[PDB]
Amino acid sequence: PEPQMVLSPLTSAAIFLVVTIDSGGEDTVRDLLSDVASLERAVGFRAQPDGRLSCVTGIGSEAWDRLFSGARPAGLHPFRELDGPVHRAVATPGDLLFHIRASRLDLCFALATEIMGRLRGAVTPQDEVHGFKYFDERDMLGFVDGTENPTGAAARRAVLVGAEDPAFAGGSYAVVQKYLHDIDAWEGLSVEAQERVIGRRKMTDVELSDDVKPADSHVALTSVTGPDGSDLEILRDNMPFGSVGREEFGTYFIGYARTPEVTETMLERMFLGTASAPHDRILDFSTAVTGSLFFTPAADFLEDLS
Amino acid sequence: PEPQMVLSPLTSAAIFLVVTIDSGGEDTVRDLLSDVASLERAVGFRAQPDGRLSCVTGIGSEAWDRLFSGARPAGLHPFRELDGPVHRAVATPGDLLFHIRASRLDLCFALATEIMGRLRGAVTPQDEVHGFKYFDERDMLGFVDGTENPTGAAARRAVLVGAEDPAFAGGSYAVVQKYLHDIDAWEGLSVEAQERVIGRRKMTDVELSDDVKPADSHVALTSVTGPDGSDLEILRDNMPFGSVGREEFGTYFIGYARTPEVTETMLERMFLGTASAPHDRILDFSTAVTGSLFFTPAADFLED
Amino acid sequence: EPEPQMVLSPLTSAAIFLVVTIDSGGEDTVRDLLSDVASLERAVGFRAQPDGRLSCVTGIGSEAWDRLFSGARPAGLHPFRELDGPVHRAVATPGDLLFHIRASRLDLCFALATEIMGRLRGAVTPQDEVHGFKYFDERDMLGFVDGTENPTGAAARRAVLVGAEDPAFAGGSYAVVQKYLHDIDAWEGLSVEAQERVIGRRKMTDVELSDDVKPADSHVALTSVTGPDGSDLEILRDNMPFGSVGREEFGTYFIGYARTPEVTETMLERMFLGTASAPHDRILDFSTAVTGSLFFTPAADFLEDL
Amino acid sequence: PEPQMVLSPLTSAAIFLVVTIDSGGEDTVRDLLSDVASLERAVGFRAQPDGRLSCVTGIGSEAWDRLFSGARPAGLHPFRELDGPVHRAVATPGDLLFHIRASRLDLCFALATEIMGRLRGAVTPQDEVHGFKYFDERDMLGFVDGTENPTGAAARRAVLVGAEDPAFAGGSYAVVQKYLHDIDAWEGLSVEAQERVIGRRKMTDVELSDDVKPADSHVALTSVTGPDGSDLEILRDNMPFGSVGREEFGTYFIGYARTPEVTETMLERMFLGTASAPHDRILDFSTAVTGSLFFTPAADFLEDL
Amino acid sequence: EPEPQMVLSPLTSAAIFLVVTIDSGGEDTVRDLLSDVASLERAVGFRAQPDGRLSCVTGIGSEAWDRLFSGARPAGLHPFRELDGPVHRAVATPGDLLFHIRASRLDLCFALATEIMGRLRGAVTPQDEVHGFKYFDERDMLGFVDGTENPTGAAARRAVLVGAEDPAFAGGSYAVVQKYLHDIDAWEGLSVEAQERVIGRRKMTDVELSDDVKPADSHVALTSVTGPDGSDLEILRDNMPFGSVGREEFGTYFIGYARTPEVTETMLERMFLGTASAPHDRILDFSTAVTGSLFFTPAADFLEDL
Amino acid sequence: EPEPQMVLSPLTSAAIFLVVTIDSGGEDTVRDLLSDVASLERAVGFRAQPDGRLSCVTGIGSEAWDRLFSGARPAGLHPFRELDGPVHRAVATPGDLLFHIRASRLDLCFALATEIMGRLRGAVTPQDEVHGFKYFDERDMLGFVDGTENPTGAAARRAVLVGAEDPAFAGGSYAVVQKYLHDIDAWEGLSVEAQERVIGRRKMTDVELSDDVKPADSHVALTSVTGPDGSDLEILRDNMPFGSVGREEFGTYFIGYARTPEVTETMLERMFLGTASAPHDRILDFSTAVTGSLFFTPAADFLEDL
Ligand code: HEM
Ligand code: HEM
Ligand code: HEM
Ligand code: HEM
Ligand code: HEM
Repeated sequence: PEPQMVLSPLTSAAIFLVVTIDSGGEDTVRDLLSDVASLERAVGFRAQPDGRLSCVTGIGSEAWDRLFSGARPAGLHPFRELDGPVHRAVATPGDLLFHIRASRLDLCFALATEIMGRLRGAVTPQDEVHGFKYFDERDMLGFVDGTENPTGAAARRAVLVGAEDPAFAGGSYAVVQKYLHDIDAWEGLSVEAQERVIGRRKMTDVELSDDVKPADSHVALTSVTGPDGSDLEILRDNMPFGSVGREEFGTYFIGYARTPEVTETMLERMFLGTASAPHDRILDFSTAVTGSLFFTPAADFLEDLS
Repeated sequence: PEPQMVLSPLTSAAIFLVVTIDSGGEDTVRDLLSDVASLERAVGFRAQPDGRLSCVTGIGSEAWDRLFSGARPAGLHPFRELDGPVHRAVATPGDLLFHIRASRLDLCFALATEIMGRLRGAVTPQDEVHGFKYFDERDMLGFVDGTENPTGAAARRAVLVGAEDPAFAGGSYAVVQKYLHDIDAWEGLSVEAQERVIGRRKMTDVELSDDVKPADSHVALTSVTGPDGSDLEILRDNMPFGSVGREEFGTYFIGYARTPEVTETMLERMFLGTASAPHDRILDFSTAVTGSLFFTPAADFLED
Repeated sequence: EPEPQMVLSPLTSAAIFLVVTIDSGGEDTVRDLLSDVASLERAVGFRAQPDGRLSCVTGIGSEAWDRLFSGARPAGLHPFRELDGPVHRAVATPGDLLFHIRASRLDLCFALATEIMGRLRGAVTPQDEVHGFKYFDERDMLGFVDGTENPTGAAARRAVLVGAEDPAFAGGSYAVVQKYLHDIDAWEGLSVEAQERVIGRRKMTDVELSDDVKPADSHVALTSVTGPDGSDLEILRDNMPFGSVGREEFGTYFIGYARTPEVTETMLERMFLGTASAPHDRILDFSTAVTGSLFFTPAADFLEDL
Repeated sequence: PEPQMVLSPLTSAAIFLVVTIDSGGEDTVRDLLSDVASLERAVGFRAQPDGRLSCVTGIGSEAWDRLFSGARPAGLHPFRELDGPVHRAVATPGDLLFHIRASRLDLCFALATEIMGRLRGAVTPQDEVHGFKYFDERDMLGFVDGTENPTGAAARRAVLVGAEDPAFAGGSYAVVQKYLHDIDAWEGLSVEAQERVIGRRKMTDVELSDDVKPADSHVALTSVTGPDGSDLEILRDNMPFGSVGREEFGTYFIGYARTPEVTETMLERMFLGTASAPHDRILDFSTAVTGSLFFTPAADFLEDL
Repeated sequence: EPEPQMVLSPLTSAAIFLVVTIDSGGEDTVRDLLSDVASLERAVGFRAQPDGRLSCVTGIGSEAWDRLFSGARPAGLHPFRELDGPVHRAVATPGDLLFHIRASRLDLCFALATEIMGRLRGAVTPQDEVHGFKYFDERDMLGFVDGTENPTGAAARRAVLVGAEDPAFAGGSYAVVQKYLHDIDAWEGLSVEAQERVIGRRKMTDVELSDDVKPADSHVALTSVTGPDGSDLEILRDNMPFGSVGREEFGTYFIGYARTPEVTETMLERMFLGTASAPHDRILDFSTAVTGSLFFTPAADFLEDL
Repeated sequence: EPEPQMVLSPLTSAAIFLVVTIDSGGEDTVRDLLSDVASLERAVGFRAQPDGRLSCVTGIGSEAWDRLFSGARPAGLHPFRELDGPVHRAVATPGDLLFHIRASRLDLCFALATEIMGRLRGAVTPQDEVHGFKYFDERDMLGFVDGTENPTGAAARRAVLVGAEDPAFAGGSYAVVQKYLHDIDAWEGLSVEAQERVIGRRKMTDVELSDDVKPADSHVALTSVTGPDGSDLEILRDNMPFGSVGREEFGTYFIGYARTPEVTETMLERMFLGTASAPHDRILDFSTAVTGSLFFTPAADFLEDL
């Protein structure tokens, strides 16, 4: 039971493609889904081993009923919108997800071209984001991003679907959200004030202790224990993007999870707040402009089509 | 006389910023100009030595007259539109060029942000391009790009203004064009046909021999010799850019010379053709959508 | 759980293939070297980690196995079989032992080779010695990316490693080697599109030709075999270009591993003898086999207990 | 059960930190143990992938009883002095071990500063050693060091506690000894004589054939078989260190095994000898000045405090 | 065209600083080493190329010059001039010989250090041994980027190497070393804004503060000196973090190279004595000098020819 | 003003030496190649930048120079002088053109050598072809670090490049080639100390032996030469291991550049003929020269105007 490259080595370029399937285009999409792995190799092999090109393919809830006629994954539903008192997490269209990652952008682009070449006439692009990491694993806010991601075996258990849905083991659920930042408001804050928003030191990336960590900080609200006192983790690979001329500076959120319920819980706590926290302070500097949910099947599920 | 980093080592990433100066923004621009060099140091230093972060700052003909007074660079003028029978080389506004290049896209972005943060309210963005190179130094047409660029002392003599304009020694002229490719039409040709368009082999990057190479191939037309039989040369740093969603696949042309004469002859010879050739066949798969000319002064000129 | 030899090696840029016959009397010398080869590998390799990626796969032939070991024989161990095709011939040349030596540098290969041969002076006669170099973009002598469609991960393990079919020799594998000599003059007279029709993949971009344009007699068409069930049968290749410019000798060293030699043997049959659909493999019109040998490569454990 | 980073990729720098816990500093220490992995991530994450930063936390027999009640690991005991006819392996105080590794020494120091930062006023430092490895993987004596360390699965089985002590599976036993070399004496030997001392060729690092190898060579005396007939292996990460001014040229021995018996048996043969060998010839040029034993638990054990 | 020592090193990440005093009788031994020092560098360095970047700069003190060499003395060679500031002292401490060893890794420094000190045993007494390490993003012990404003290329050469104005010692340089111990506790007590105003640069972005926003008792302000004509007097520095986490030692090792010592000295006067506008350099409230020494580092030609 | 060939190449770990004689009537083809040798260098090399470090040094023999160009001859150009010593012999062998191809990868060397020879077939005859690799620690086949005392920077330019003494040929160099075969068996019967006394340096640490212990017939002793003015005379070497374990060939490929071949020949004489205090060079008791040629390597622009 072989998963896709969900658990990728640290990459520094990425392309996010989000497309909707035009009416009639179902067959063309199916043809591509079976070749996506072959196209990964076709492009990636001659740059190996330093390219680390990998494409993760996601399918939406509505798209699934169009493409496959059999069983559905148990967790697959449309992205749930969140009307918070102050902050709103929108749901935007998107039937397919192409999460492409590499050491260099051209490998991402090359593969992105191939995929879209096939899909021409069959799909409509909704979003396309060229991401780049800030050489010290920092995001647009200037804080280190991905410190707390699970690794090794914790990663496998947190992300890959298992025996709880045996027909779809090796799969994962992906949530994507495009955030825009108000760098103006943000850089108008003191470095200590920023630390209260995130819940970690800016330079040293040391976590604030519980004596000091405010309850409405990002790390406070995304820290979640389950019904059995153990931590619920997601796998994130946030990527900066933007455009100096247009004044756009963004974080592209993408979180993988064994079940959508984990990442949905965190999302609620951020947007709807909790007992002590009205919302995640990060949201006063971050507007989500997109929001979608995808199932990323096992690699052989895609292979065993055409 | 210290030049800007016009002779950069090979970089895999780049940003091209073109801006106009808003009316009454001249003073803000002058302050920035005497700082570029030190922002370059600030941003790029802690990513050394692998960073290779360099910005090159250009000034358009009109912007020069608003910014400075007195003697002007001999060959500084706005880009000369070319109206050929088939193809056109368009001129588009642009007062300042920022040619930012690093081994990493994020160093470019960090430096662009600083520069732009200090020009805010004083300039209008005209063009912004985020450029990457293919792993094998190929462009969007799949051919190796930059092989016949000059190196070392040959480049220095070809790009740097010297004694023919002593007041502006250490400077250079940069011509920029944004080109979009009709990839669909390109891939319609066979390899051999495509080779007769460029004038070099695709795979091996070997120049076609003279008794094969069309008079209308790109390499045939952009090879110009002067009256003493010397090769007239420029320094190119073509970067591919694109958006897969919008089917936009382009090459961002930038050429550096000691005088626009050189670049401009090549341009004429490409768009308007010669006695043998109607036009450069590469233009049959490439539309120029921007065109601008800048003077890239000596570094010590900016630090005043 | 038996530890196999480094059959599944990371990509390496350099290789030395060394093929010897055991001189009469030399048995016990060989028997001593076989048990020390794992050690020698580490000796030469360790001080150059992790860039070195030095490994040595040691293979034993059918007739030499009877000279060396009392006991059971690997199920599929036999002398390489000549194939007398209408047009093309696959010759069988003598070989008792294989040393497939792979590193990122020719020198690490040469130092291990020097050490192995140093221990075997006067026990063996050299049949073949090839210093191979991969091109920077993973391309072969014909200018095509070579290795694209190799199995990776669990696919590679299940494809190459012997298991329950022969429990005694679990973790073993089978190597078929062939030295090919190319007619580069003829090859370069073909157009790229013609060369594409010979291989079955696009030259520049290394995309498989689509099932509907792929000629029946292309390399890729004839080397794709399906199993009883319809599981595409797989081998693990590590072709290496080798050459002498002054002798005008442009070559590809073929080595392929499988769990059973019959998979490889099927493919050779189809290449050399042809099918109803294909006269023979078009790659043979530009390639001549000048050697052919077959070896079983036992698990590391097997070599250590001698 | 997720274990500690005992099986590290090769690193070129390391810091070894040995402390004892003062009276009443138990709680300060317990708070650290539960944060230590998150400190490792905090300092190490942004240096990835080059960084290869990691820290292994060991606890001694003494400190275990102060810090935890309940079950003790099966093999955890104080380091035992060996008083050979000639050579002495000393025992020296040490309750906590920090084995900190990276490609760069700054990362090590960064992490160590964090750890001790939290421990200020609770622990007394017994030893601090900044290690570096030579570029061709040679040690202070000039020989490639670490050639025959097990890798992959062999390493897993030799190093990690399993079914035999199931409440501590994923834990490990680390033995530590600070050696100071007599370089003058050593450099007086010819290459050939030095090889006779070690057991392997100096330049090529090829092992000497059993036909030739002395029985009091280092390789001879540290080669151990079991009743199973299987080789008994440990994992080492010996590190050069010193100061040219004080003429201190050393090797810092750290060895990991799934049980202390293996390490102790190797020590026994080196210091007390066999029938064939009076002692390990390496000791004629090497003096142990520290000696401590630690149990390095599974990570999730430290996390669950 | 005399060849200078490797005063202008590529960026190096490790360093050993050696300061020794020459014992009674040690002249002959020292003179021997000085004549062999450049070839010892090559003996240790060459087999580590090109990653090694191992180099050693050798310096001779004022009192030492006269014990070693009859004849001309470098123009600005004199003992370190102590500065007894109203508040802060810049101490002088003994030193006849300096060995500034830099490489990409520490082991390479140590090996050279062992070789040098080996030849010198009995002839010298060590005063100071510092093993230095730069942080991965060129930060010092105070968490600020350190090196940004160093000159490079033709600027550095003009700034550092002796020329026409002292023709016999053209290609030499003047090195000043001081060991600084930090009160990290005081420092880490300040806000990032506070710290930024002590240095005069932004902490994360390393952007210089604007001239009228930058305090006059700031470090950048006080060490910015214009000479006769309103051009910047430059020096070349390679400060190395060092320390010990047990003894709570956290230090900068300052070393500065100049064409003439007057430059470094003017900068020191301004730091310790102050100006009209400023009492003393604010960095000095977090930093205590514990050593102070001046050396002339001659051209390699000079050392070679004795 | 005059631009040389890449004589002063950085460190490369792979090389190909190609020696060819020019057939009767082949002169025209040869001249055409010479004018394009730079194009082909950029054609093979550019796509592999920056890592490839591909370079080609073309040299021409004395007898070949006469056939190829009328006009003045490099002052120092002449056929290699046979040295018929009492024990050892430095044989002269035919060679009209030398292609010294260096890169960080052998495959890049092969690709350029293919291009050069492709244009040359039917006009030249191969005399020698050697594929060189350097050990990871810069060691030669004798196990000694090789190249330690080679000059660098300015010093290397003074020693290598023809200057104003031959103004027409300013920027050229003289290259001497000798292919040596070693008696490894004999060499390995010596203790390290005995070997050390042959070379004149310590094996492991590569420290030059002190003048007290270093024999007068050691390799370093005999290849150290002072000119009539007391300055060391230097050559630039790039010795490359080569060989074949099958045929017991263990070699050193010797190439030495000098601004005048007189420097090199001085060294060859001392090696082969000896001095008062030395019968011959002890290295020769373990090394046999099988080839011997001398070529002039012109300025790059000399070849461009053909
Ligand atoms: C559509 C955008 C363009 C593309 C994709 C392109 C691509 C190429 C390629 C593949 C080559 C051959 C390899 C090499 O770089 O040496 C080349 C050569 C060259 N191009 Fe272009 N080019 C473009 C536009 C231009 C323009 C506008 C100019 C001048 C105004 C120019 C000047 C040159 C020159 C001077 C050469 C080298 C001539 C020689 O081989 O001696 N290019 N270009
Ligand atoms: C003359 C020497 C040979 C050359 C130059 C050569 C070259 C290639 C190339 C370029 C490919 C396509 C890229 C790839 O998938 O790796 C390929 C695929 C392959 N070759 Fe060969 N090959 C040679 C001999 C052989 C032989 C003798 C066999 C079998 C006995 C073989 C079996 C295969 C297989 C199984 C594939 C993959 C087929 C697939 O796409 O599923 N090759 N080879
Ligand atoms: C004085 C400090 C020490 C030094 C410098 C040292 C050095 C070496 C060297 C050079 C080797 C050969 C290369 C290798 O396989 O790693 C080696 C092997 C080994 N050493 Fe040591 N060693 C030291 C202390 C110890 C101690 C105290 C032990 C036992 C507790 C030990 C156990 C081993 C083992 C087990 C091997 C591998 C044996 C085998 O070949 O299977 N070492 N050591
Ligand atoms: C306590 C030890 C010291 C530390 C930690 C330190 C740190 C720094 C830092 C962070 C900078 C700004 C970034 C840079 O340009 O490198 C700097 C700049 C500088 N420091 Fe220091 N420094 C120290 C001592 C000294 C001393 C003793 C001198 C002079 C004798 C000196 C001269 C300079 C100069 C000249 C600059 C650059 C001036 C400019 O901005 O144009 N430093 N130092
Ligand atoms: C049999 C082939 C040869 C081998 C294996 C060899 C090896 C070496 C070695 C190991 C060194 C010392 C390390 C170094 O400085 O590079 C050396 C130095 C040198 N060799 Fe050779 N060599 C050979 C042939 C030659 C020949 C034929 C010449 C002269 C024609 C020569 C000239 C030199 C010179 C000038 C030095 C440096 C001497 C100095 O320290 O100033 N070598 N060689």
